[PDB]
Amino acid sequence: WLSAASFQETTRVLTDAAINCRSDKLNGLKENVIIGKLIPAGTGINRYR
Amino acid sequence: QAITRAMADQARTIRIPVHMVEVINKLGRIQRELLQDLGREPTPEELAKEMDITPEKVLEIQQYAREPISLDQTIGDEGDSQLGDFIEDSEAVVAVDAVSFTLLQDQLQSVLDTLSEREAGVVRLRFGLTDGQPRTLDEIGQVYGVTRERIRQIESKTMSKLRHPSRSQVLRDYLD
Amino acid sequence: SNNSVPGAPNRVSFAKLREPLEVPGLLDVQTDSFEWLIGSPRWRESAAERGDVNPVGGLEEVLYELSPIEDFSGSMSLSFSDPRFDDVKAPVDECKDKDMTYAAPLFVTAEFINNNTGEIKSQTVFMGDFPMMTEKGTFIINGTERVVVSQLVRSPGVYFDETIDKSTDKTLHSVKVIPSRGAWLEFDVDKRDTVGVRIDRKRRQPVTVLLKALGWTSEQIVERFGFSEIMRSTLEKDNTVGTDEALLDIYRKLRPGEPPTKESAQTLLENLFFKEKRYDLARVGRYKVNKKLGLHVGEPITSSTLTEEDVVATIEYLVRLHEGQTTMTVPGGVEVPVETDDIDHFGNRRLRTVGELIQNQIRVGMSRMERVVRERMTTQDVEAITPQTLINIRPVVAAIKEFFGTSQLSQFMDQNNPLSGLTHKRRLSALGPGGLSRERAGLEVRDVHPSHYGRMCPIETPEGPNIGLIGSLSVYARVNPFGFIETPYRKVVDGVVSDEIVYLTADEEDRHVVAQANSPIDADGRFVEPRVLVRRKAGEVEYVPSSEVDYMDVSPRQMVSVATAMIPFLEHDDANRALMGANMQRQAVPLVRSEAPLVGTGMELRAAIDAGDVVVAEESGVIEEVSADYITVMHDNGTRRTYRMRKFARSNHGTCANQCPIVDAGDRVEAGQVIADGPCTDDGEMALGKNLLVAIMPWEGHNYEDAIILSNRLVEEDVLTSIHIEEHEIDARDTKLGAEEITRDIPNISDEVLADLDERGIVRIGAEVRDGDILVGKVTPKGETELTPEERLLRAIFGEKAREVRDTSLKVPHGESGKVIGIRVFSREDEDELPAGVNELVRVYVAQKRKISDGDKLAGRHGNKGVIGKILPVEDMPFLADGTPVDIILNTHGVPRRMNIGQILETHLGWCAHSGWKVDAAKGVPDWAARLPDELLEAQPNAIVSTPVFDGAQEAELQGLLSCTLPNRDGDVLVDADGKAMLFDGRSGEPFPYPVTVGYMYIMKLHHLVDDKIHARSTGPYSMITQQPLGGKAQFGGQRFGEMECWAMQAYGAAYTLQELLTIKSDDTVGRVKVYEAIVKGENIPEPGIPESFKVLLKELQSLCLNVEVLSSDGAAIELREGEDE
Amino acid sequence: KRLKVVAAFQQSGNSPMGMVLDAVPVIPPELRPMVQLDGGRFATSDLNDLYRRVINRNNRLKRLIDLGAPEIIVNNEKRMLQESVDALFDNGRRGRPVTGPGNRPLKSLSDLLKGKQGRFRQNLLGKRVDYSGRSVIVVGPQLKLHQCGLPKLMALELFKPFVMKRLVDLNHAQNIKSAKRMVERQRPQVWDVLE
Amino acid sequence: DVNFFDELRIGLATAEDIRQWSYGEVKKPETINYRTLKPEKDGLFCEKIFGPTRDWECYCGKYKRVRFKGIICERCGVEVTRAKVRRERMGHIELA
DNA sequence: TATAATGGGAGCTGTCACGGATG
DNA sequence: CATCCGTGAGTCCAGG
Ligand SMILES: [Zn+2]
Repeated sequence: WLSAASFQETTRVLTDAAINCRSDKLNGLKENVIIGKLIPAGTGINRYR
Repeated sequence: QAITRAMADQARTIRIPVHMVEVINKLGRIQRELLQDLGREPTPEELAKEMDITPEKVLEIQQYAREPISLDQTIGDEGDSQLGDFIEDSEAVVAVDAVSFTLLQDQLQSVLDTLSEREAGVVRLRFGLTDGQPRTLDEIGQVYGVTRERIRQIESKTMSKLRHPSRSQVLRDYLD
Repeated sequence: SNNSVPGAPNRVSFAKLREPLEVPGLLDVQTDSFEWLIGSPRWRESAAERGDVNPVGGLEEVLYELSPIEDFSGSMSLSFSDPRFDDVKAPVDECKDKDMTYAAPLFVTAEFINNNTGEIKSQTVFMGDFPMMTEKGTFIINGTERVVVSQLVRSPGVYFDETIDKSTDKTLHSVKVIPSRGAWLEFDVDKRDTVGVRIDRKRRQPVTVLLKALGWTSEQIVERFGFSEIMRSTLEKDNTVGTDEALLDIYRKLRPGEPPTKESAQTLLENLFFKEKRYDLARVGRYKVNKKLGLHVGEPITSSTLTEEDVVATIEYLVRLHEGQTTMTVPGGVEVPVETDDIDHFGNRRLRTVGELIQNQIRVGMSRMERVVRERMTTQDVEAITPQTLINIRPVVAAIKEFFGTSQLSQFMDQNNPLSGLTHKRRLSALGPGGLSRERAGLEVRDVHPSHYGRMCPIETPEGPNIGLIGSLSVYARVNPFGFIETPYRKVVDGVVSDEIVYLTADEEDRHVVAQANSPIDADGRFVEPRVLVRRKAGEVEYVPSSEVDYMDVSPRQMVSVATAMIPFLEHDDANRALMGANMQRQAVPLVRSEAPLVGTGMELRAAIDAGDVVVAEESGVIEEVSADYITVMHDNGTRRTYRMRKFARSNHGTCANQCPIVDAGDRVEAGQVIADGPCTDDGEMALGKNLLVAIMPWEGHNYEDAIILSNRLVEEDVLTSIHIEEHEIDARDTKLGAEEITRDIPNISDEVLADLDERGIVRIGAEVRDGDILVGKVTPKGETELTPEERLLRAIFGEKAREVRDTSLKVPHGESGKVIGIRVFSREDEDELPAGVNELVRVYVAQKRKISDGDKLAGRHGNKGVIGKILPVEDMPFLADGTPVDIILNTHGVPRRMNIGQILETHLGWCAHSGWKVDAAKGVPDWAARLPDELLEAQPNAIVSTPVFDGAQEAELQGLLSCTLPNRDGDVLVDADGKAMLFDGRSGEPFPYPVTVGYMYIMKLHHLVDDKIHARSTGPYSMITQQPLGGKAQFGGQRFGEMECWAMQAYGAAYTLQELLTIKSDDTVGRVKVYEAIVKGENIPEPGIPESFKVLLKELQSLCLNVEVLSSDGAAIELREGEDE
Repeated sequence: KRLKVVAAFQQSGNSPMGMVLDAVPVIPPELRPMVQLDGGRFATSDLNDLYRRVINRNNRLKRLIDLGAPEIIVNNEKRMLQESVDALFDNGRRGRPVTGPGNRPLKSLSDLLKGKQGRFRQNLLGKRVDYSGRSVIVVGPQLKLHQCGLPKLMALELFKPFVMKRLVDLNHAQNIKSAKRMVERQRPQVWDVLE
Repeated sequence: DVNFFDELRIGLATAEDIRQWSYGEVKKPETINYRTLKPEKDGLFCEKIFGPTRDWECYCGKYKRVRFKGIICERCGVEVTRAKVRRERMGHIELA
């Protein structure tokens, strides 16, 4: 929902997500940039990290 | 009566008491009475004498009458620029200034050393480094295991011992 | 000669003789408007000469619409008349200086009429201080010079549109009636052949429903609209019949929720469309509807309202246009052309000038005080009522103050150079209240319309997202009393051009046929060929017999604007670069001293004079005394008028408005002549730049991709050097800890840093300042918070007691530097009236003598821009055989691509004008120079000339003049008939293999100089909420690493870089501090923390009843440096 | 479509009661800050006038209820409270937006997240960075492909705490505080240091 | 304050949840004082609820030193922590 | 805070292209 | 397959 909310139609996204009680596993590019975690790509992946 | 009362009471984003509102409405009244009388807006000096005879307060009142502006309000030409994006957080911490403080801690640590354990004792006592509080000196010597206020005696045994890291000028830099 | 009218330098013009009419007073767009508002003498006379029957001023108009003001009883009656002004409360200069508003107080005569008592109390009321416009056509609001831009809006009236149906593919016709203010009303035709109407965007109903609501019989419907089957199909499909049932029907669809009385449905139908209170077509609104329908066409403008006759004649216009009819006579009205209207046509698009813009705002203020009036009438008793008791002008002063302060049309006067200001007064914006938005505007509003010809330039417009929404008014154009744009045309009787000139509006020119200006004319006045070039409605062109020519254009340069006409060989440059070339001249910076361009268009003269930033003599006379400070002129009648010179003054844009005297003492001078010119003005001509010796060649890559190479001569001779003044402010307020005091005693600062101050704490005049240095020493009392136990200890050792005053000094901003050229001190003590709370207020003015440097943006008049790449030593510069080093090395590559070979042609004519020339008259006058005017057959070195747009030099003559080029002092010709010349590489010494095109080109220094544009920041101030850095150079903020930029990081896979920028470099409160420590201690960079922005987000989600929790791998909600409690 | 909603309230023990509020959360102050400017005038965030609106009407409801006012009066108050809380949560959503001074629609809570300027796309997907700068560019035919010409002035502010480090290193400045003053005064030394 | 948390959950917030968050009910529409320019009590900026204006400085002034940490002054009920908490402390209004 | 007074007032105008709910 | 409301409509800089 984090990726979706910061994409478009944020009010739509949040209402739904809060109703479906959707948990978000912060495992994505958009998802990670927001919280300030190393992006799961490039030098971010555990393989190189 | 309920309107004008509740109006004066609720309308101001920053509340002013009833009388203060009564004043500003008298001030606006006497202004419009002098307005048609002098073919020009009347000087603060002119307004003062007629109603309250004090000029300093009229300057003050006219600022109380001033209505605030929204942070969220923008500049007409470009729809992106909002006022709040131009307000420097006077609160937040300067990087260098806070760091320089920390380097001042590294110099007083090189001061707790050349000083004795008795000497670095009263230092952190009345100035309150670890404490955060400056205890009254007639309590400091009694709370300390050494009496005859020998802790004030060790104080002067320190004041000149502090001249040496002061003659090293390593503390001289952090005052200017 | 071109303009042999003022006393101006002789600029010889290639031309066809242009004697129709001189360029009209350019500032008249601003001038004449405001004169109408106040009803000045010159206006009433101009109303007489134009033959305007019973002229009514803008202010007079407002009062008559208003008057009289009565209550529901009719018992009371308040009415206003005879508005008049005093003398201005303070002269212009003093206003700019003391940040007050240039105004002259307004008065009116008001009488309180009573019908019961019969008595009338009549007195004069104060209305407020009224903003007056300067001679320069500007306003002065709080010491800043401002300009009211003319708003392009949609004219009121009834408009017809043809829309094609997607499904049925049949022609459907729509109408829309647009009031100056009020309720909407549109009649549209279905694909079902049934006419419908939408009122204020309510749902569609049959149109017959409205007719039986008006009172018209169901038989009259059959009579008036029977000639069509689509109306017969409408009255047939008509739901209900009956006058009562119609009104009820309309009522029930208009306002649901309310009880339908037969008396409440009859009432609002009158009120929504036929009363002066809720509905109003303006003078234009009435006039434009009438013309479109052709009724009461001759009768004067008295009706301010829509009528039944208008409603009917509208539906009649709709049906006839639907079934193919082309013309129609309204019963009781003259014949009218029937077609679909173009909303963008300048006959339907209205230019509302300053006067009306100010007027409308006045009308807003009046209706507000009228409300208080009617409230102050029912309160006070009948006997004790005076107009002084009814009237509160506070909402009137508040509505005129607000307009100048807030509106998108009260603008900071674009003041780089005089032209820039001049064009600013003649902008035509479509933006603003009552106009349209930038996102609302499609592609039709912006592109060039046929009706713009001679009214609005097609070249001048911004490059940005504002393109086509802002334009400049054409040269010879003017505004008619109804807010449309007229244009001068020459009258042709029968094939014979007459000097009689008539101005035509847009739609009026459509009903005629115009010949292009350059069509050949007999010495008497007759055309040469029967068929000539002819302009016709809808921008269509065809050859037409001379019998049928009605009018002809005044000048070839009639379509262009003031700026566009200053672009030599304009017809040689594609609109794209030409556009920039006009936009950019207004960006030119005034140089230390200025040269008139070797090549010109003639416009350079009139533009500078009209600009108002030069000094013109009012009455003829002789210079009785001249100084750098002022000029005094002894008139013939004996009187003396002294003109004070503006000397080193800061413009709005920090450029240098400095005026110097032209005339020498004892010079005999006539009126209207330029006696002293200002910035970018040489001998009374627009000197936007310098004349530079150009060379068209790639030069060792330093001019690649439009960069520019300069001779160090331009730096050593200040040729491209300007002055730039900045203004710095600081005040001393009353605080809660005392008051700020400006003093030369600043905590913990040596007597070295303070060395350049005076005893007060202010810097001394003439001193030099760098960034960081102190301008005004101000200290404030700091809050008595417990000082550090670690600094307490540091104050016992050195025994120095701390001061309660923190340094709040005004230091010089980064980048700025120069000489302190003036101090302005205001005190509350010396009775200088300050805002409440302030004590001493200081301004410190610093001037910079900025020589041109790398990165400075240079441009020519042809959209050929570019920043300075390299400035070589004067010896490195490719030079001509006689040793002369060129000035500027342009890249050949970037010329043919831009279609702007005007820069080339100028370079040729530039050289011919530098060297001089002489046509060969032996064996007669050559066939190429046959058309060339006698005056140019022989030309001196450094001679000035004119190439008026759509006239001037032709490529033949230019080729010819290149052969005529006079030899230099050594008797050798320098360039050839090709226009090129041989160069010697000042670096290698060897000559360049191929001849290089050399010549002189006029170059301007645009206001995009690196000294302004450069910026960088380590740490600095931070956002109050998001805790990110602030933004902009003015705030010492950081750059933005946007959404797009992050993508660039991710694509690379530079995860650590990207993170670091979004974390410890941005809004990690604790991180940035510890990164600083790590750097200065020389350790390693720490692991970034949590973005404070993200924290804010979760609080913004929470506050919206969104229970957001961050869970660790187990499933428990963790804390975010915070806790939960109730 | 109906099940897509109802099934969601079923699954997780996520009560549908929450759609009706008995209490409305109040966002922290520093996130709706109120600031005095140098002009003495105060600049506040919109949310405070929206919050002020809900409280003033919610309290008026308490007085009306207590006073035993007729249903016609009380109900009206409740209706207003609804629009008060609604315009707070999402302004303009239902009906015409609440205007401040200048017929200006007030930013609501949800307005802080919406679209471009919102908290998501403007402040999280892209931020402003320290240690950065901007200037005009110029061709540099001399340079090698891996080089760029960084202005002497630009570098000094970019490497500002980096230069201060080596100033107190090589003893040009006695401490970190003086090192700063050396850079801001642009003393001749730093040009050697920064190199 | 470790950086690695596995999931971020969002749900519809209970009326009770609203109260568990809030360190107090705002009961007055008032913001600050017109003279003292201080956050008026039980208001929209009340220091009892959202925290102190200045670091470790209680409202009524009975406590002004760093020495008192986590102390709740009895004269005006203002916990002594940094104003840094005024960015994190929630409020709530109790609709009748 | 006791003469009697009893239902509001500005609208806002020149998009554009699309999906989803309704026809 | 065609209507009514709600949501989208490049980036960075600049200024008042
Ligand atoms: Zn307390």
